[PDB]
Amino acid sequence: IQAIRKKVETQIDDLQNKTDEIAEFNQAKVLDAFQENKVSDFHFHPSTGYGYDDEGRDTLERVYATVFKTEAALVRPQIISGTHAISTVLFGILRPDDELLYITGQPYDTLEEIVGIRKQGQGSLKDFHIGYSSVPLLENGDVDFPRIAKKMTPKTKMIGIQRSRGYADRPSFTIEKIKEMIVFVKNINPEVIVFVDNCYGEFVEYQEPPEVGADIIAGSLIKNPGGGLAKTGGYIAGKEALVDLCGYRLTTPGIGREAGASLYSLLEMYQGFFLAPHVTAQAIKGARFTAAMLAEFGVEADPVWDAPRTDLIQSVSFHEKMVAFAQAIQAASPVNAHVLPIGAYMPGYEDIMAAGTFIQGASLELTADGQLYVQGGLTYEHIKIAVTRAIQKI
Amino acid sequence: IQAIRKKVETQIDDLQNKTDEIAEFNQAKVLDAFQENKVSDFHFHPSTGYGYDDEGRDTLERVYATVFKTEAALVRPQIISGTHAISTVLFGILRPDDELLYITGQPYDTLEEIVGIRKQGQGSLKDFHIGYSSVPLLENGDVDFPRIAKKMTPKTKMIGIQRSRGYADRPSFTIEKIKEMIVFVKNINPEVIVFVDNCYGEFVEYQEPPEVGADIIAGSLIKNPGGGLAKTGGYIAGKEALVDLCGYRLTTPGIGREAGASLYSLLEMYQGFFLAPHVTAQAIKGARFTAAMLAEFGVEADPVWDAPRTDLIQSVSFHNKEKMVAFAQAIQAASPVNAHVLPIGAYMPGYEDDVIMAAGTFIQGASLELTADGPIREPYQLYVQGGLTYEHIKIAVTRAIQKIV
Amino acid sequence: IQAIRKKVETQIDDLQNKTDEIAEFNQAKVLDAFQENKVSDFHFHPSTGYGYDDEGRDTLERVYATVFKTEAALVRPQIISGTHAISTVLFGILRPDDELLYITGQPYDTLEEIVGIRKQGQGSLKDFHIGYSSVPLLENGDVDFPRIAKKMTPKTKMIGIQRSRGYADRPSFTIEKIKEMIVFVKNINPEVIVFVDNCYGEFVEYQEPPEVGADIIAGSLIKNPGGGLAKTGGYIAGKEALVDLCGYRLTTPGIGREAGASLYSLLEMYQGFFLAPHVTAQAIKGARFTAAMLAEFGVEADPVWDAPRTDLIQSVSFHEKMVAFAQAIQAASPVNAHVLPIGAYMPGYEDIMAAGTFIQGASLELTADGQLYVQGGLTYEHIKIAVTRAIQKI
Amino acid sequence: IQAIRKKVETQIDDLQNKTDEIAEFNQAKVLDAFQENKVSDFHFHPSTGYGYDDEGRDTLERVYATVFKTEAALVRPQIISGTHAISTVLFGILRPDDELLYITGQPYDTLEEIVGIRKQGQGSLKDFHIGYSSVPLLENGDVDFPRIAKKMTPKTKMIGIQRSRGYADRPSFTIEKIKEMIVFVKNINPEVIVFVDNCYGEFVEYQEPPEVGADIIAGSLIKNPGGGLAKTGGYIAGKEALVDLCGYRLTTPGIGREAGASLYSLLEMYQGFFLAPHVTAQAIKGARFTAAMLAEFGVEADPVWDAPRTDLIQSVSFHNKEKMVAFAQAIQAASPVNAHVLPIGAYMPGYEDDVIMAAGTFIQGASLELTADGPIREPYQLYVQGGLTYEHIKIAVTRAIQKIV
Repeated sequence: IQAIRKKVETQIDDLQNKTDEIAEFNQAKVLDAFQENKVSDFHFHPSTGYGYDDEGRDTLERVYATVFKTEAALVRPQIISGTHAISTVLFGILRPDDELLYITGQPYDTLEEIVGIRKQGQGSLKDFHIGYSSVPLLENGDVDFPRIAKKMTPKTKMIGIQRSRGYADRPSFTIEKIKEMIVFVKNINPEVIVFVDNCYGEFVEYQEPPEVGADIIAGSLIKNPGGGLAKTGGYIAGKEALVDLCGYRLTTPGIGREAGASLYSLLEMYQGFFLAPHVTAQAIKGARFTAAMLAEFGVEADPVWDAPRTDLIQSVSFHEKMVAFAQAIQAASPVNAHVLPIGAYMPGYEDIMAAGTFIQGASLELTADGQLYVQGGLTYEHIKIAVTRAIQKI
Repeated sequence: IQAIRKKVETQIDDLQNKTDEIAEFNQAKVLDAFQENKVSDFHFHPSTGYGYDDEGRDTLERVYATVFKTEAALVRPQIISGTHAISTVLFGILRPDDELLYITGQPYDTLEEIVGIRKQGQGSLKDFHIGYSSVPLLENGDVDFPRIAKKMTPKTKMIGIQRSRGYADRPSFTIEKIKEMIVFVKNINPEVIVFVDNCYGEFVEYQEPPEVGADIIAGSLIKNPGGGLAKTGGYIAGKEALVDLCGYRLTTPGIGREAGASLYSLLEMYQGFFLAPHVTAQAIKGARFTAAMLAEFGVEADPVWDAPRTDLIQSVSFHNKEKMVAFAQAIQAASPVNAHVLPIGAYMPGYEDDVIMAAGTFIQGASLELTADGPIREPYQLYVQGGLTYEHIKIAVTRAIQKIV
Repeated sequence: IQAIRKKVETQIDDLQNKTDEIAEFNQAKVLDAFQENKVSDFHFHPSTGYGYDDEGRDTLERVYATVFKTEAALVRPQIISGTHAISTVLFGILRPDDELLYITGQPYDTLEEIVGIRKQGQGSLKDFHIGYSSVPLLENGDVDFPRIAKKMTPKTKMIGIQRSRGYADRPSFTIEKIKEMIVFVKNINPEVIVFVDNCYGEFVEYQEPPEVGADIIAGSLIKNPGGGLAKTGGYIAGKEALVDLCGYRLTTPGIGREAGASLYSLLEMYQGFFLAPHVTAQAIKGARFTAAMLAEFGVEADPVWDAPRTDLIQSVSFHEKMVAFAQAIQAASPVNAHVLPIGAYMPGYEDIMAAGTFIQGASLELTADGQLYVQGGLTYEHIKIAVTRAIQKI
Repeated sequence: IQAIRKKVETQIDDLQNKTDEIAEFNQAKVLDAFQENKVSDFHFHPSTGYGYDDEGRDTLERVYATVFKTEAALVRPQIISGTHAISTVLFGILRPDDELLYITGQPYDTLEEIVGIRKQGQGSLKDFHIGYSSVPLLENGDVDFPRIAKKMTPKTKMIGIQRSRGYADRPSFTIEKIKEMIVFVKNINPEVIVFVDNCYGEFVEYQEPPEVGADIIAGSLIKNPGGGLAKTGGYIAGKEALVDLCGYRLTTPGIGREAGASLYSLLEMYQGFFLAPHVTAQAIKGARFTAAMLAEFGVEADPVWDAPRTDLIQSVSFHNKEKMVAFAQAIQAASPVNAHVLPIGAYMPGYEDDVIMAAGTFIQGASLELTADGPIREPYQLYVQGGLTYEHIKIAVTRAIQKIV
């Protein structure tokens, strides 16, 4: 009903305005990154073959490095997903006898395969004699500092930090919480490399992990940083020598990041990055609206409408009952709205994905998969319409 | 200053909210047009060669027709600009001895060569013995209804209506005003064809001209309906019989709109149209912000922040050349592309005065993106409009003000 | 059988070598056109929006103008076919009360609609008070000079000449024959504009029509000049003022040829044009092979294996009997070889098209439509394989 | 002179005909692989995002697998060069404590950093405790069979075979020679994996290495199999189990080859592969023409015009720096792109001597197109090879000869 919406929208308005203040601040950050890097229409021209001397590619990378406050970045179609970006960081820096310690609990399913927990013999970190372990989180979702200290050894080269919750039933970690865990691990071993899986958190806060001490980060271009325009990809941002090592893994030793034809992907990647702060804000404002609206009809939601926000994720715990709502999201989507989803094989996961989008699997666009994790939306308007209609079914 | 912004943003907030209500209504309209036409990822596939049976292309046109409430539409990368879409409408429908009557005064100057009022032998309406004349507007900007009646004759096949003011010193015409003039010309001749140049007006109001009686409309995809994503293009929407004639002009007679490969443009056109209501709202909210901000520093704004809105146009008159040029430059300096390439007064072919143009955009000449331009002459009126995000506009305009205040 | 092929290939070899001499000469013509125009990788960059100052587009046009020996050219995706290019020439130059006289008989069907013979009221030349008539050919296929003289009036602004036969049962006109008719009409009225529909004839001979006196020519990019790489389009080449008039028709008066975004079509158009002489040669050598092979099994063919060649067209008069051969060509094609064609609606024609190609409707690729008109083939090898298999069925 | 050309072209004509017989056989092989896999225009459609269930991509790979007579293949724009395809094969299959043995002598220098013989800590085979060594060739260029037997051990998981000579002073290895060495290593260990770097050898002979026993091969799409149309890419073909491991290395473990959007590259890859046998023949016929022409003017050619051919490589040794540099320049001057940008001896990272490179091509670094390069030092050997048409090669080489004779 309209009445409820006037009530709910009035209620969340001061928090929507704060989100718009962050949006403006992050629009300026990015706008100034383009200015500092002298972005020109010349930087959108395609490169072919080996891709040597592609200034457009190099300049996009420098723009990302400036926004994320890192010395360098790798932003390319050659990186095919968020997972491939993350995996490029792990094999790029880790060597036989090194250990990787995930301090934020067990990471999202697909990493289980990359590290070697599942799918042994396929070229995982274990297959190359690189160790891995994770530190379970406490009952309330905080990290376990004394156990973290106990599991760091002289062979611990890297500390992994997953910012966003994914499907975990724990809260996503805010920048401040990440800073706290970074100060802790660096106190114990100042030479340990801190890596943050940053997916879904780009532009949600004023800061990103490198400025609070992360050495290297990675993420997906079909989420926040793509602005809904990047057709594929991932990014890596961090210290120069670490990005160089990622590049030798992405291509080959000797060559590295100097090669890789950009083809026709530059314009959209630049434009998308420029739009990212604003589109991320739409997703966050829609998340708050969704959280608030679902709460009105009794549905459990997490984070609640007035909770701190660090990423795009919004869960809505029905705990079948949800079927009419996830399918309802697809039905309020622009693409394949008539193709009602169901449970099926999702490559890299052992276990109803609403994905009526312009780009296959992109999730900065309105999506719903599950307690349905209902995130994204390129416009605040689309999210309000879709959620209002989905609720009006359930 | 941030304090002045606090005042202006709170002052204009009720109207920014009204704009967002329109954006949601227009987002739903488009979202439901996609769903009615069963848009699938199958419709983004490229076509090569002749482009026959390109379902993606034909579906996009049906989506446009549904949103605009017309029987048909022609939306193609082959239409190279808004002007090319309008000219296609004019030559597609008009034949020797027919007369076209523009009732909203003299149209934007590039239609001059198309109708035959400037240059000779280039293949204008005059070269093909098609007549043209415009009815001047009354001193306050309203149409002159008695003269409209006087100038309509049995040879009048088409009535032209330019919605947006462009550079003309007159208010843009709201849907309500456009409905008024449609009712008037239809009462004189129910079979006269009414055409509305709809550029910059798309999604600014709840309605478009066809639903208030317009027979056919045209526009540019590098403005409102492109959503900032369309790289080129134009659209034509209206009665099927008329759209078919437009198609024979755009390609050739016989074949018409059945032909035309889409190549790689479908995705951006669909996505751009879906984002159009929202992006248009950003442009409108930034215009109101520019109008209210500039008024606080004693600079004349037209339209004023609380005026009704039907298109994206927004000007500020500085009455000082140095301030106009510095503001324009400051807009370029606050744009994402070529921000380091500051404009100056340049010679424009055909005009006696220099023009200044801030256009640091992703797409060349695209105007749903933030731009600033105007002729260097009294009253030193700069058109500061467009913007893909309300954020970019606020940042750019706040900085531009800091340069000249 | 292999034996027959050794016999037939030996027989046509001196004529295949002559075709390769023309190919080399035309490869040099084009190579030197690129050199004279300083073609650089900079000329392949995409333009967006209005397309103003697109040097890549302008340079491609100048390269075509140099190859065809004309002052200027219009080569763009904005021209959607050979017919649209031809029609742009007719409406571009003709005005009310002018007459167009086709001296090579009735042109290909679709032009009937453009001129106004069929489809009246759709914006044809007649609808804009431009007259048209054609001069029938003599029983043997030669033009009728005394009748041509009789039908030229003081209102005749343009003389149309269709080089290729199309579906007509007459021979295609060689450059020499075209020169003869040009000298004749210019003797009668030196101010008459000569226009040649040049489709299928590009690079088949040492010369093109402008060098023998044609004022303006037009053709299709999905035939000879595209090299099999152009995804769509047409071209117009001729005197500067005439090309300017074509441009005002293609876009609008005032603007003209200075506008029209190139998007991603430049690289393929350049590369295709560079490959055109060589690919055209493959098509001609395959035509000769086909003509020779069909004659071995008694099938009437025209032109015969040893006839003069001016275009890619090869007819093979069975006069049902042909069904197993046109469908046989599709079945020896790389794309949709399993989709056996049949008779159906061909937009712009009132009356079994084999079109298993990379580009929809492209005919520099091996195609067969009908007396089956069997032309094209991007490689001489493909044509030999396809024809040998098609014959082995019939 | 035209007279010398008359002599050379008639002299080499029987062999040019042999090359064309191979081209027709190879054109039929590919044409039948398209037909076996039911290639439709549906397979050229772009995929975005994750690229899951991209039938166009999966079908192209099946087409490659059919042509190469392997169980599977990986052909992707994500493979950025031939070197990247080979490295993907090496890291995809090798694990700590395994040893790779190159039996055709020291491979092309960029594999040095990949195996760990140059540079440290970049993530080479050595950094992951994978062993490597090469068996030098006998003085005449044949492989050293006794040493091959000696160096193979229980740790030897893979045998490397570089078909093309590259810049090495030794003949390229024909399919027949490659079969000989495969039989030899398989007789020592039937389970040893045989890998063949197949670059420049595609469609030059009737067979490829897998059908003579090679377990897996790799190459570059900007060489032979690209047909001059592929803008970037690499391919890997071989046993399914091995191709799967390569896929996990190229993307990530678990996911592997199921992921990777094709974007806009499918059409050119299919069309390029279809044209590959024919374009390769142009390159081979031009090489023979260059070899015979240069021999007539007293310039040493290697290979000679009547030598067997297994790859596109062709060199001419001038024994004079000025002639080598002028010839190379003349090749640039006779190329379609950047013909006005003449090369000179340049510094190449890692090498002590200057290198000269004529590369006026449509695609950057593409070598199925006509190029000319070599180190500036005795015996002043220039590699003049590739060419999309036999016509371009004849024109360019005839002109280059006129500059130095």
